[PDB]
Amino acid sequence: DVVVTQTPLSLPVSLGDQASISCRSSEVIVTRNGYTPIEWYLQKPGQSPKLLIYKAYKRFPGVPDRFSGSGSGTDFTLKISRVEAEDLGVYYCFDGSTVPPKFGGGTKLEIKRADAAPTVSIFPPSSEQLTSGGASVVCFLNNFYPKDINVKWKIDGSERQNGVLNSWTDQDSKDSTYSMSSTLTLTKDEYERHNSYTCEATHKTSTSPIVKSFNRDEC
Amino acid sequence: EVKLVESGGGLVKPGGSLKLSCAASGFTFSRYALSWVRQTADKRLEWVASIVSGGNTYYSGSVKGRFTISRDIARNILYLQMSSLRSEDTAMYYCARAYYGYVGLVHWGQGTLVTVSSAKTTPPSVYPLAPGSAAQTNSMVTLGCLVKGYFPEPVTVTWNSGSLSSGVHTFPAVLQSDLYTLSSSVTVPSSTWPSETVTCNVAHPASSTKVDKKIVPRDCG
Ligand SMILES: C[C@]12CC[C@H]3[C@@H](CCC4=CC(=O)CC[C@@]43C)[C@@H]1CC[C@@H]2O
Repeated sequence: DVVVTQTPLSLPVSLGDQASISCRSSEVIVTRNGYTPIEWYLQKPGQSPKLLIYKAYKRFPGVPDRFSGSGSGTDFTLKISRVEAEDLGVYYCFDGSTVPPKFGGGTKLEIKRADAAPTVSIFPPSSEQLTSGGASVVCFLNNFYPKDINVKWKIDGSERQNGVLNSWTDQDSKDSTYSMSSTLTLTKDEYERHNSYTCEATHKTSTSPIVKSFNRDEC
Repeated sequence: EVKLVESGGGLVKPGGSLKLSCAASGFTFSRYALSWVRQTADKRLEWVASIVSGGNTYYSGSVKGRFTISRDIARNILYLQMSSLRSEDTAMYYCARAYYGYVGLVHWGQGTLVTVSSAKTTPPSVYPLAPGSAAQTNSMVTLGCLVKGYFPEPVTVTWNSGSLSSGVHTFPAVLQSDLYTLSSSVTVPSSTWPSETVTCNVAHPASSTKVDKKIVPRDCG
């Protein structure tokens, strides 16, 4: 069982710039009928993986010449001449030298764009959910960049750590931005025991956290 | 056109067995080597098994002895028999055709999902997400839908049956203690809501559940 190491885990690149992804095999590649069993795949958001390069440097039909593969002995590199928005997604190298063939851990190619702060929205629990004893406060943070972001939940002023559920979307190819959802779940009993609810978002774009909130006792 | 389509995935209890199918079309079924590759939550890809035109089969260590890949040349269907299913088997299973010989994995299908767990199928609860009154009004307004407490994946969400498709952000489900929660937001001109209806449609195949939730502005008497 060989081991295929891929670098880096994330590769931010500006459109027009060059992308470089590499894979090292914990063992010298075992040639097959001469050629090297090295291949590269791209899985775009919500799509199945697809073949880009095989035999280490051969372009599967349909793949732009902007894509090229090279390398030798345990060291192999995927290069994208001038990255285009549509290249966005996760790349994988494949080493089928021996059974079992192995995949690198993948590299998320990220399109670099101008920093953009999130449009934040907060939503109190719904009547229907309260009637059921639950209480979830929701905060949407949409269309921002970079992806790194801090979201703090404050109830009546104090920071709540337990009961939060965050989720990010993949990077959108249309605008290169990320969107995120943060859900604070509580008991109906507690929600009604406090008044103020706020999600604070700290984003590179501002030392001033963007804040959104509401009072449980209002409209 | 080459086309491979997976089916058979679903929720199964550990130790259980499940057989996956992959319908092939557009080529000489027995001519190429067919493989099964799975993708775990961490999006990592792991080769599962392959069967070459020679009939010879191969498996990955974790699979060996539990899974069996086979083909019905006549019906043009590739199978993957699974047994002693471990939690570790939960993943999206894809079948692919070699480009030729032992070179490349192409025409992967959309995949079929396999969830191995003890938790029981649970219908989602769909809650509407309405703003805070009106005072905070710009030209746009963002609404949403919370879908929580369902199991297993997947669930689908659409807005206005699909009529509303722009300005939507649906977030990947998060599993918190045997139950998933997912949310979807939509932004529309503040002048069109609540004048015109905004409803999210949520479907959960696993439980044959289908719910439409109208987003109504907060009580406010
Ligand atoms: C999976 C695959 C078909 C099965 C091939 C694999 C290359 C390595 C290999 C060596 C063997 O001895 C059996 C067949 C396998 C396991 C090929 C890589 C691409 C192709 O689709």
